[PDB]
Amino acid sequence: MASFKLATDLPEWKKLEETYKSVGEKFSVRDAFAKDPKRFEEFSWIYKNYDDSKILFDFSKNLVNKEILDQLVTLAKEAGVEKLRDAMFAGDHINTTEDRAVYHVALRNRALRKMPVDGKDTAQEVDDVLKHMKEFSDSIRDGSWTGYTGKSITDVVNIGIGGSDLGPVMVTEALKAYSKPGLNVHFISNIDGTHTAETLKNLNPETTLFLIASKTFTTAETITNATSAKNWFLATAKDSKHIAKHFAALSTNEKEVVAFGIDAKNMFGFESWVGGRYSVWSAIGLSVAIYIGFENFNDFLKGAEAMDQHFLTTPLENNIPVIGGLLSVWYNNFFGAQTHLVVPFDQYLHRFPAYLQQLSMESNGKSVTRANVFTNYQTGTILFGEPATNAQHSFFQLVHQGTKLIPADFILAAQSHNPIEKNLHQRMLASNFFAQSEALMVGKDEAKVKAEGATGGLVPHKEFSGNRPTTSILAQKITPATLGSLIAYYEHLTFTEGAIWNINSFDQWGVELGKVLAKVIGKELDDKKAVATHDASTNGLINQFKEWEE
Amino acid sequence: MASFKLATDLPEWKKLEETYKSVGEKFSVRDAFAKDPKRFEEFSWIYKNYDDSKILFDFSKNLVNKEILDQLVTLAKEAGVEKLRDAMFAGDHINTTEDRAVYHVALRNRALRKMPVDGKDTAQEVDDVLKHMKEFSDSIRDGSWTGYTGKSITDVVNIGIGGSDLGPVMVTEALKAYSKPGLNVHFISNIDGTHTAETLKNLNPETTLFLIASKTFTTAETITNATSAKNWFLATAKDSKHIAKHFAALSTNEKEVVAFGIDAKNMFGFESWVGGRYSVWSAIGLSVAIYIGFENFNDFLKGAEAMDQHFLTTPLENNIPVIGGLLSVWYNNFFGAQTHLVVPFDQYLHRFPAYLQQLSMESNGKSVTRANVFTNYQTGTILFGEPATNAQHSFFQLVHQGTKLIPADFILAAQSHNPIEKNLHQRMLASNFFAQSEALMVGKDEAKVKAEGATGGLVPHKEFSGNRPTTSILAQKITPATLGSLIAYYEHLTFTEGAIWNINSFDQWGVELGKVLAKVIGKELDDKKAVATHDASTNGLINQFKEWEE
Ligand SMILES: O=C(O)[C@@H](O)[C@H](O)[C@H](O)COP(=O)(O)O
Ligand SMILES: O=C(O)[C@@H](O)[C@H](O)[C@H](O)COP(=O)(O)O
Ligand SMILES: Oc1cccc2nccnc12
Ligand SMILES: Oc1cccc2nccnc12
Repeated sequence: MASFKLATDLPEWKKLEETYKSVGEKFSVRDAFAKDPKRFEEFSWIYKNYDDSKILFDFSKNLVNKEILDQLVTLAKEAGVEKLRDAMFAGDHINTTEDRAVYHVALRNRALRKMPVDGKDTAQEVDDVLKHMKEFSDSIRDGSWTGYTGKSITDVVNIGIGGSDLGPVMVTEALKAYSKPGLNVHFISNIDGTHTAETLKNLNPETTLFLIASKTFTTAETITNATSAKNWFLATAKDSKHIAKHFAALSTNEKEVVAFGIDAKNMFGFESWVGGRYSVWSAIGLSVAIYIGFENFNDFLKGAEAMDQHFLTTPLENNIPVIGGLLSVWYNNFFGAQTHLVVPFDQYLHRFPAYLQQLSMESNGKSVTRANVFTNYQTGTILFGEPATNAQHSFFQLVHQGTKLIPADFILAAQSHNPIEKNLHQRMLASNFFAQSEALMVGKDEAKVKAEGATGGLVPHKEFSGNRPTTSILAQKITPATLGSLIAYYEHLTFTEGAIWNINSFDQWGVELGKVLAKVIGKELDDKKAVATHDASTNGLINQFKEWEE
Repeated sequence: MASFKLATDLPEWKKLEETYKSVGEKFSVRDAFAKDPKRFEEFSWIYKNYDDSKILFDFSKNLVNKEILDQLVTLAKEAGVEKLRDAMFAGDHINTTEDRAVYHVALRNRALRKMPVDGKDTAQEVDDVLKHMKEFSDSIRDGSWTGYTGKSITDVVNIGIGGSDLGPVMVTEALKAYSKPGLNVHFISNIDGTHTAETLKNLNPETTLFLIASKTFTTAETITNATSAKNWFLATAKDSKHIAKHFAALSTNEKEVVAFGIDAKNMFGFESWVGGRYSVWSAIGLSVAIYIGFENFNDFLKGAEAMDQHFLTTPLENNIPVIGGLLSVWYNNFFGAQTHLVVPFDQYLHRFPAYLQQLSMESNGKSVTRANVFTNYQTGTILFGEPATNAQHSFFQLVHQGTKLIPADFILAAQSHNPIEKNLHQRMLASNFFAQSEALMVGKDEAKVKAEGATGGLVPHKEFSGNRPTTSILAQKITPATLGSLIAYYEHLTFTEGAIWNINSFDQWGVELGKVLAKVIGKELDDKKAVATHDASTNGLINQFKEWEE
């Protein structure tokens, strides 16, 4: 049960409202640096990973100072962020609406700490699945696992959707430098038949392995796609006895896996307390272990584990994911900014914003608190992004000169996996990282526009307000361990937001509804008869579709 | 000059604020359908393309009725949307801050109407470039254009960024069903050296053609990338005389093209009045013509041309892109919704939201009007999206149950290019399209949650408010012509927004700034000496980078 009903019941909330009016709304970052020669030192933190690599989190270009941050920390104390966090790590059923533990942190428990659910340690059970993943992925990679004609596997196709898709997509893209020629990964997720047809068109059934990724193993899109892949395989392989060399399952539901025709020996299990958007650390990450090797996957887990330990053991005022979450609340609930931009200065990380968009919005897009009352304030932000430098040429126009405050996170690795031309491209990339956050802060006033040659009516069009906030995250290199720590940072930032708003960050009743909505209309699409069973728009759309379909 | 200073000066603006308070804020779409048996007919429009194919635009699930729409149309009349539109089509220099015409509509003038800039018809100049594009792309596709060892071209690499990249990416993806096996397109855009290394890793210099896409032909990323591609080519080909068979340019700057070493015969030109985010219709679309054939590219242009004629000749109250733009203003400026979601129920269109994000946000992310005064109201929205059905499993949670109004456009084709399993996947895809917009409108109230079995505190967590607006766009098929009309719809929706806000939708002084910001810091990264020439954050980030770089 909750210790308070609404975030607005916390006494510091109205104090933050007063501080916003007096100090926050018109905050000058330029003035803040001028007033405080140690501002960069005070509002940046170096995170040290388990492997002694480092990530610099620089929050000093945000609309924040000592007073504001101190009050946000007080708000986090009043909200019981630490109590709820400790309950999560203790295995308590803090997913109240589904009565489930929330234990993705147990998936990366490589230290084998005691981490119990329902009073029973999970460490060995998690480790045993990882050992199965290591054995299987090693056998795919070294060629000892062969297809039905005796050939080594060359292509691995993950079939799944949502949390069973986007992690595998984003992480294999992000860590692609660690892959090897001749062993490729592909993804089928959309029910749109295009996804099946285009992905399989050049693949060989003899050398293709399918992973059917589904927590429930009942999702309509995934089972339908999996059946289509089975039909494609059997069109060449003919006999269903060959399925055991080409189909594995990543799931919690052994009975449904076996009923689908997959061998239980080829099932990689996980538990109900793994949320889909928190699941790439589990068996769902098997495509990652195959693509880059289990040891790299394990280093990825250990990076998450190190960030978990930072989040668990650090006082709030120096707790990096807490600080990021507090700033999000500040912008969302006091400035009224509805969005959060994440920009990787890194092409491999091109799907990182989409992954965070699921993690963040599906967790915190809620309107009811843990006291089971409706909110009277804003909850989850709309998260979006694209990689830089491309984004600088497109929607950065609005970030710089529009009418909306868009808090932004910029991410750069100091070292490239592809340092071509003795790092000529990498130095250019880096210079854009520094210069863009600098310009968003400093702006360009009327006098400077005039000095640069504009006169008359042109002048205001070329001005920049400045005081547009950024967070800069500088890693040494995007290794598996670094990426593990970066995802976990956003996981625990998301945790902090939800704890302050007092929402359940771990259910998703809108996604659960979506998975049962379509069946009724699907049955109506089995013929060409006009329908009148819905509202007039739904009827009109269905009936126009029936006139235009094949 | 401008006929008014600020949108809030238009008399209908304050009338719309009164209407918002009295009927808009608490608008019930359910009640609207119950009140009006003809609502679907009244708020849906069938667009007929030049080839007699059709697209249904259904706006009837929006928070709009006859009263509201009539007032928005009155606002558009007061704002002179029609006058500014007619000036655009007349070739007038409505891009006031750069003193340029805005004439992407002239690029798709396949009818060869008189369309003059500076009093000189552009029709034949545009047509001549298209003839060159047809001749060249035909020769690549039929194999008569051979590489320096006499082999036909198998791979075409577009090198460009922003407007010189995202159109080619999005459109070749969207129309991929029209490509041919053995002729593939690739894209290098990011300055990040990863993009060059990964794209070229498996390509053969003897069978690869490069298109250097750059309006100015001076952009830092593009020229640096083009030089790297030239170095890659010459590492195998050795002799620079061989560049003339492997490098072409898409540009307005012949002098810079020739100085780079590309022959003028291999230049495909366009004019200053083509904005990058409106440029895929020009020479910049050459990769599209090569990938799917010039005739398909021409049908794509003719679909845009037909939507141009709809926009130009239709009274405002039935003008489809105007209606979409008026609804955007209604949500942005009266409800205060900061975002606009676009969801293609179509895997080929997976990059369509990213393309629209550039088109929309770079056009309308402005704070100064055509009267050269600062706005006191919201301008450009934040546009985002991912394909369905994937999005239904992720951030649709927030769309359904969060605290933010997110106006959404759903797009579906009635016929698939990949109708596998006798359209089994396609019927499922379609049922999700209908059911999601239905559910966002109808919601699920307390009584229904209780009837479905929830009790006590669980009940509010499973409720859905409904009255969450959607626009449904149902095409017959995503053909080249249909895609042309769809992009042009969003171009002219974007036009309508900017005309009401009285901003210049056609400059981009923030992305122009970005292209000059990085050079100063780039010079500082030539050594490892600590820097103190910036604010303390920029200094600290640079100095930490110097310590951590290779
Ligand atoms: O976040 C979620 O819960 C969803 O995106 C699920 O991951 C998606 O619906 C797939 O569910 P399952 O893994 O049970 O097939
Ligand atoms: O929208 C824009 O103007 C930018 O995205 C440009 O397209 C980008 O900067 C590339 O410019 P250019 O085509 O001159 O190389
Ligand atoms: O039924 C199918 C299953 C898999 C792939 C396919 N590709 C083209 C056509 N049908 C297909
Ligand atoms: O300098 C280069 C140019 C192009 C491709 C490259 N790939 C790897 C390493 N260097 C490269």
